[PDB]
Amino acid sequence: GDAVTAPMQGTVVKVAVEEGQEVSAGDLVVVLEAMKMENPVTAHKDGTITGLAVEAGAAITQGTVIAEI
Amino acid sequence: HEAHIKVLRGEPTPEEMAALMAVLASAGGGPAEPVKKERNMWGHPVDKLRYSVFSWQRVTLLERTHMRR
Amino acid sequence: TNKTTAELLAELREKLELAKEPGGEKAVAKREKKGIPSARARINALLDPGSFIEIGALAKTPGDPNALYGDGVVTGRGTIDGRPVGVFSHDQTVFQGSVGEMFGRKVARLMEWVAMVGCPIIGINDSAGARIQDAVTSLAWYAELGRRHEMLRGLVPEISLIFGKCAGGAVYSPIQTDLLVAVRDQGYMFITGPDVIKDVTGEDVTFDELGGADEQAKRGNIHKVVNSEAEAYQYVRDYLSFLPSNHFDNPPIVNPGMEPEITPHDLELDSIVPDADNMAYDMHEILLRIFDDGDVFEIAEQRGPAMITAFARVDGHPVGVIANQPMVLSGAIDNEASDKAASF
Amino acid sequence: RPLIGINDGAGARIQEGVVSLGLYSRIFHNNIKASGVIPQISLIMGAAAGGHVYSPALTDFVVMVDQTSQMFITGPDVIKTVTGEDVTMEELGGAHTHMAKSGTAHYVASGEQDAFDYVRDLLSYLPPNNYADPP
Amino acid sequence: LYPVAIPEGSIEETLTDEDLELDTLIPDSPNQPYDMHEVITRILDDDEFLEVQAGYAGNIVVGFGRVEGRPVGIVANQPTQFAGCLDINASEKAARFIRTCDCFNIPIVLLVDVPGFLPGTDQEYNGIIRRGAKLLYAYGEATVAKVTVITRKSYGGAYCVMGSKDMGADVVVAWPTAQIAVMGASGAVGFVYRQQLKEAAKNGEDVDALRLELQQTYEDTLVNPYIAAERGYVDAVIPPSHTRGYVANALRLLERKIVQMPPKKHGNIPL
Amino acid sequence: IRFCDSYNLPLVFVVDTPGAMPGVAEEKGGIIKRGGRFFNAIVEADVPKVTVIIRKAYGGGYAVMGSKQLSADLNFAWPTARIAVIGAEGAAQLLVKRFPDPNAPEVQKIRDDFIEGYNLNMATPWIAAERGYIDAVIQPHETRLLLRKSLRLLRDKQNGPKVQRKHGLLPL
Ligand SMILES: CCC/C=C/C=C/C/C=C/CCCCCCCCCC(=O)SCCNC(=O)CCNC(=O)[C@H](O)C(C)(C)COP(=O)(O)OP(=O)(O)OC[C@H]1O[C@@H](n2cnc3c(N)ncnc32)[C@H](O)[C@@H]1OP(=O)(O)O
Ligand SMILES: CCC(=O)SCCNC(=O)CCNC(=O)[C@H](O)C(C)(C)COP(=O)(O)OP(=O)(O)OC[C@H]1O[C@@H](n2cnc3c(N)ncnc32)[C@H](O)[C@@H]1OP(=O)(O)O
Ligand SMILES: *C(=O)CCCC[C@@H]1SC[C@@H]2NC(=O)N[C@@H]21
Repeated sequence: GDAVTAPMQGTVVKVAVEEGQEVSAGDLVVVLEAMKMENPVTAHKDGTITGLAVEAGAAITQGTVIAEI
Repeated sequence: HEAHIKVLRGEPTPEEMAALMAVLASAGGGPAEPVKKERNMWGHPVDKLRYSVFSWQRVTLLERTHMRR
Repeated sequence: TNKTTAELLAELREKLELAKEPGGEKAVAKREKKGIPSARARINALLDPGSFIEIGALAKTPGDPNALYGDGVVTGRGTIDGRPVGVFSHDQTVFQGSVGEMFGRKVARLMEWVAMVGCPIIGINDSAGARIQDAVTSLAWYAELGRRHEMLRGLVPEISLIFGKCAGGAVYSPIQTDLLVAVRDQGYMFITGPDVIKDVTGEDVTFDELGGADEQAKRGNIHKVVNSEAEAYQYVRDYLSFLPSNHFDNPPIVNPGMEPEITPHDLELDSIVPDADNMAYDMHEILLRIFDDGDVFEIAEQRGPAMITAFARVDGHPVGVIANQPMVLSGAIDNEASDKAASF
Repeated sequence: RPLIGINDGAGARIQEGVVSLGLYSRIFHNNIKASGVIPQISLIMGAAAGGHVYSPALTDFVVMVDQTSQMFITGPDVIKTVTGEDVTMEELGGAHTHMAKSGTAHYVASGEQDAFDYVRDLLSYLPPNNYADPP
Repeated sequence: LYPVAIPEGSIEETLTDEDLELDTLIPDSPNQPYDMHEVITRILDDDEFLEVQAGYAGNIVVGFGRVEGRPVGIVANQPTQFAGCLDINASEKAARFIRTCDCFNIPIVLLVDVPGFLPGTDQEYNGIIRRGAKLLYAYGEATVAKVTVITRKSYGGAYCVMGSKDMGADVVVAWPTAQIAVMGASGAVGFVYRQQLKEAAKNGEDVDALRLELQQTYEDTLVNPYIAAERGYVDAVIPPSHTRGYVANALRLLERKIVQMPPKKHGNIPL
Repeated sequence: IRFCDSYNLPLVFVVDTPGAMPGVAEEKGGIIKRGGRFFNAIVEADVPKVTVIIRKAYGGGYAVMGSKQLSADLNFAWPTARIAVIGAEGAAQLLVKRFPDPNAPEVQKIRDDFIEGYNLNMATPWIAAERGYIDAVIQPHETRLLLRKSLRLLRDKQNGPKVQRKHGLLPL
């Protein structure tokens, strides 16, 4: 759907996007440190980064919306 | 050279002997005709198994099961 | 705190080059003073150039700080004349080549490999005594190795090269194999050495009289005796050139269809047998003429020499030839001629 | 002949190296070879953790004890660390959980003698192997 | 088969630059993931990989390719998805793929980079015990050629599941970056030194720095391929670029495997 | 052993041997190939194989007399068993080959101290038991009923995996 969502509970160590940025499918959107892996989370479709809902350093819970696209 | 019944303690009278033997003879339940049963290998389990083309069990299980008599 | 992928790969390359000479210079010195080649150099000389893939080069005796890589044997796979073979080679620089736990497990893994792939196995044996610091482990692993011949006997061709004093328990694995080739004055094979014979039974006996290559060939424990390791390698290549890779597959067909007409060499046979029945002659003068060429490859020449057991080819297909030798003992079938023919 | 395993152990012995993982691999491989050849029954009579769970899973019948026994791959402390979920070891791996939810247990005995009675009843229907005639 | 112009010489003599690209592929930090397709497409011929079921259980990649013209089934952990942990769905995906290959004599190659099974109560309640054992059964039953390449992590029960040697992997090779251990050093030190971490806690010492020191000592001692190579559970530790040569050799030799399993009508795989 | 295997008789081994007999006459007599045939027959046989070790089981004697390594099914030892590569006197002589001045007074002392230590610590049941090379150490009186229980268990033994083929070759 119209949501990039956190696949697991983790600590945001990077947000790779800006509000209003155009992103292609497969673009990196965030990095979550979880399970001792800096997991990339990527845009599942072409779109525009809107409603971005992360900032660096925060722990975020599984299923949290990270951005709309 | 047969194994006989033995009475180890006391002596019964002939009447008590007859009653003892008569009830034990009645307790002698069974087929009334114990003989080697008819062989019928149709659908025997050993035919159902998968044997590798080179499996030694083709000798020591399958064949011996069929040929043993 | 954490080494980079480049540093880890450089460590690997250094560790592999160390594991190519686990004994270090202190054992290299004694090996080269004895003038014998290394266990890997022997494999490299036997196999086709660069074909060798080594299995378990970094194995070590478990839990022992003293352990050295390889545990005393080099094991792996390659090709001879482009055909797969398994090979193992004892390495007397590590624990004298004594049979340890990981030695056993490595050779057992190789035997299971060649039994699964269905290809010949060559064992280059030169020492495999009990490991003095843990001899009852060697006792267990001699038997664990002996058992896995159950997978190989009559399924894949087995070869033993006897390049040293094969003594004690070390004899009972080679003697299961199909072909033993020994190097003269270098290969020896015996259960109980001269010293233990002397002090248990009083007899005097030299290594040659006890179990030298020529003696064990005449006794029929060795199938070939050669003057050098290179001759042993070539004899193995020739032997394998008459055989399939396993019980199931076909042998190679070499030079089929030659000489389809009656030749002068055929017509020479009409007069080869001498006129008088008391005469004798070398049977090779017949054998060299009745098969496709002179490639009559003889096996166990010295055992029961009244009998010839050889490979030959007919229309390019290999055959086993059993022939009497009137040149020796009038061709009577002695004890060893009988058992030689039965085995072949 | 049938094989009964009574399982009760904290997984691999951590001070021993990967050798424990080699032996676990060989145990699983034998349960797979025997699978469909002989009746394999697993009793679970304590906390089976980590490697100790896949062998029962590969056997034919798993019998558990109501609240004395548990099975789980990953312990509660690791689940808490990764996912935040507080769970008791009984709620995570209890016999009631593996009966009602996971479907891994075949019987939940009230006690160890009841478990043995169920294992004897089970064996009473099965042949000793896939080619013997049944009783 | 396709006929292929196979080069001649040793493996190290016959390396392509596309092979040398493997030597630098693994990131220097063990927290960094990489796309396993970067390995798969380099070991397969022509980069040509037919991925099967690509959109499901992305933590494991499975599919077909060719090595020197011989078809192979790749199964490979995917570090970018759930850190490569095995879960229920990946286990069923890989079990069905491995059994489909073994039915049709297609050999299988595992590329292993798994930290363990995915934690969570919902995995237990959905039956990870019952359903992960499907991948154990499928791999142990498979009698086609099975080659394992270990590329970083292979831990715990997931080491057993991802084609360990005693599960009958015919060739197991490990890259220098492999990490084979019972469990992560953070937990292992928290177990094997829980004694000394009591003594230090009673002494009021900097137990956090002591944990870091013990964890470093454990990682430097044991979290490497060499302990498994020493046990002979890894047949060789190899430069990553040798991977294609070792696979091609194994799959050429094991084209017929003379192996068998005890007679049965069929097995009893967990369902 | 080959005859018993052909007619499916279970095999019971009752070991008490120092192994192969040393001597040049025995070497010339073929002891390597004859022993290799004995080793071949024990591994080839498919019948149930049970072993009881009494007293000495040294070296090739241990191996060939139905060791577990050579495919024996169940292995028992009486507490008198002595399992080793070589007997104490042979190990002592192998040590006295070094500093070999057997006329000396002290060497005949350290010999006996070594033999005492070797017969207490090495040539015993206990290393084979703790390593699991033998399955039980038993009171001697148990043997008859233990053999009944064992061969009843093994009654249906199927040997495998084995690859069927024309035949297995043997030293000849
Ligand atoms: C359907 C198809 C089915 C078919 C399937 C069928 C197939 C299945 C088949 C199945 C087959 C079953 C296989 C079962 C295997 C047999 C069981 C094995 C166990 C034994 O049965 S038993 C082990 C072996 N073991 C001893 O006995 C110790 C007692 N022993 C002896 O019985 C002898 O005597 C002898 C010869 C062995 C000992 O020989 P030596 O004493 O080792 O030799 P040496 O002293 O001359 O030289 C070396 C020593 O001296 C030092 N040394 C001298 N010179 C130099 C120098 N120049 N430079 C450096 N160091 C030197 C050095 O340190 C070293 O030390 P160390 O003494 O080796 O530790
Ligand atoms: C396949 C690889 C794997 O699965 S790695 C498995 C790692 N497992 C653990 O870390 C278990 C730690 N907690 C546990 O004790 C066990 O999980 C369970 C089943 C809960 C038992 O708990 P409980 O009955 O309270 O025992 P406890 O914690 O008091 O420990 C008692 C003694 O057991 C020992 N123990 C336990 N597990 C292991 C193990 N895996 N390796 C080595 N030792 C182990 C403890 O060290 C302790 O020893 P001691 O009695 O304190 O001397
Ligand atoms: C790290 O801080 C310890 C917790 C993470 C443990 C990882 S998660 C994925 C693997 N599965 C498991 O049980 N432990 C491993």
